[PDB]
Amino acid sequence: RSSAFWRSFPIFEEFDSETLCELSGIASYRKWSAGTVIFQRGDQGDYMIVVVSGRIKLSLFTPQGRELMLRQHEAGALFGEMALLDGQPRSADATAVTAAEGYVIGKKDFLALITQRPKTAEAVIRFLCAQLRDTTDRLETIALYDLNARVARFFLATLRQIHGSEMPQSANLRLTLSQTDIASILGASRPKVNRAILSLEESGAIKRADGIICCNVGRLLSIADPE
Amino acid sequence: RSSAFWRSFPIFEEFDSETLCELSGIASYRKWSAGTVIFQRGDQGDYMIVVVSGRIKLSLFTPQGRELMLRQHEAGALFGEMALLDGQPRSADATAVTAAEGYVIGKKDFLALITQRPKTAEAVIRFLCAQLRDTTDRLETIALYDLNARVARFFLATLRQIHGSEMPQSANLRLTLSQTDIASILGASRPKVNRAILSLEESGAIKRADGIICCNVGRLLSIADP
DNA sequence: CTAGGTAACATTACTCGCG
DNA sequence: GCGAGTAATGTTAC
DNA sequence: CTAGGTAACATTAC
DNA sequence: GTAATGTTAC
Ligand SMILES: Nc1nc2c(ncn2[C@@H]2O[C@@H]3COP(=O)(O)O[C@H]3[C@H]2O)c(=O)[nH]1
Ligand SMILES: Nc1nc2c(ncn2[C@@H]2O[C@@H]3COP(=O)(O)O[C@H]3[C@H]2O)c(=O)[nH]1
Repeated sequence: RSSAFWRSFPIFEEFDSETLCELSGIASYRKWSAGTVIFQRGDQGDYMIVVVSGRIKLSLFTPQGRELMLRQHEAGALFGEMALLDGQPRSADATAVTAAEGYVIGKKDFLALITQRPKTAEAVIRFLCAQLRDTTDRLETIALYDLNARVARFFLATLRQIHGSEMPQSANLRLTLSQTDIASILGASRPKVNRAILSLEESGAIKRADGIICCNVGRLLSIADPE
Repeated sequence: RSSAFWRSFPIFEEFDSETLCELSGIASYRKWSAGTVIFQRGDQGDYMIVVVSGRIKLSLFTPQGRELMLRQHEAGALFGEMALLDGQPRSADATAVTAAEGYVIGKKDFLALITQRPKTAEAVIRFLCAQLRDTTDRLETIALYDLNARVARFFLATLRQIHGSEMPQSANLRLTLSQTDIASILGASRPKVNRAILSLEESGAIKRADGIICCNVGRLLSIADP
């Protein structure tokens, strides 16, 4: 593992070959059995993680028992850099829900590498901005929209992840998220998220078959807004 | 204006004197009458804004009519850098609700300056992280808490907007936010935000006088949990 | 006063191992 | 070439 | 079933 | 005469 394989991961995408070949022989392997906490929120964060295999959910848990799924990263994903760069503790909880393998990079090595190549800093920044945006958008979703609009916006964002700058009239998508997963991402209840999804398929928005959802972009924009 | 005066603003706080004096003769003045839109969300963002005076609210509007107050920046605040660094459009709407004056810095000048001094990049990054955190925390507040807990957490965070450090048992703070302001920050309704605040003062949490609120950190942590 | 949350229950689909 | 734990998906009455 | 939301009105504040 | 809280009902 050393060359154009690292470009797949965020931030590394904008790397030059000089900074990207070498600087990846400072990543140690690490794997986690299904359902294991990689770390907690309070943990000191002196390292960063790339994901090669498995599904790792990053989430926030309140003492009462309620959970908020931040994200469900998978292959080609990168997390664990905020607590790194920024000298504070971890801001979320990382838990592997299946057998997950990935590479690990230390704090000093990474910060010394940012000091080594200035433009890599840019990369980081551009990535951070992006993250912020995705988060803030989600904020809006949960602040100013009902459940149906919430799931509609979720599906639109998930399709815009795959096709990020075109976008058809009908598009299928292979989900890999349970309805409890959705309800926890959007801060709602599983039964009522199920209701909302069935309501959307019965309003002519999305047709849902074994593992697949054909989304009708038209009615989904009509549902994610009013008229 | 070319002094330790720039330190006050975020990001500039971690600046060295060499990068911070000079720097700042590439900032043009601009002022906005009360209630004027500085820009919108869709606008191309090729510049950044520092705030010297007035109160500028950054917020998100949905087409239906519902609003979410992001932030209520004021003197010594800095915004307008995300659309800059990151080549996308603006991510929020900036509107001055009073006569506001502040300095403006162009896109190319700022990015060329980050290319000039590498550590300034680090400054930006740490600032960004911070922002992210503040946002995400707010996310949690509105996802997993009722109204009373929401306002309790808001008051706790705001009293860290001052003593970031320490934190007593009873502390006063001079708000400068209406109850509609609060309800719009936390995505709620003004009447019910009023109810929640009165409920907190009647539960022994906060005593509220003309412009001031004495907060009882103890009962406020008890209210922001359970 | 409507949109939701929480506690129960009834199907329906996977998923192992043993084999 | 089976059953035993789950786990996901809907539904209901508060 | 219940916070939180809508409209409409009431008691204070150069 | 204002902007602002508090209230009520539903
Ligand atoms: N607040 C927040 N943290 C995230 C998000 N996605 C992943 N994380 C991770 O939560 C992790 C907490 O500590 P880190 O600084 O090491 O790295 C962080 C982030 O990379 C997100 O969308 N919001
Ligand atoms: N998404 C988001 N934007 C913010 C926030 N605070 C201020 N803004 C500003 O909204 C503005 C939109 O475009 P910019 O990139 O020019 O700069 C941005 C941010 O600085 C915040 O907390 N979240």
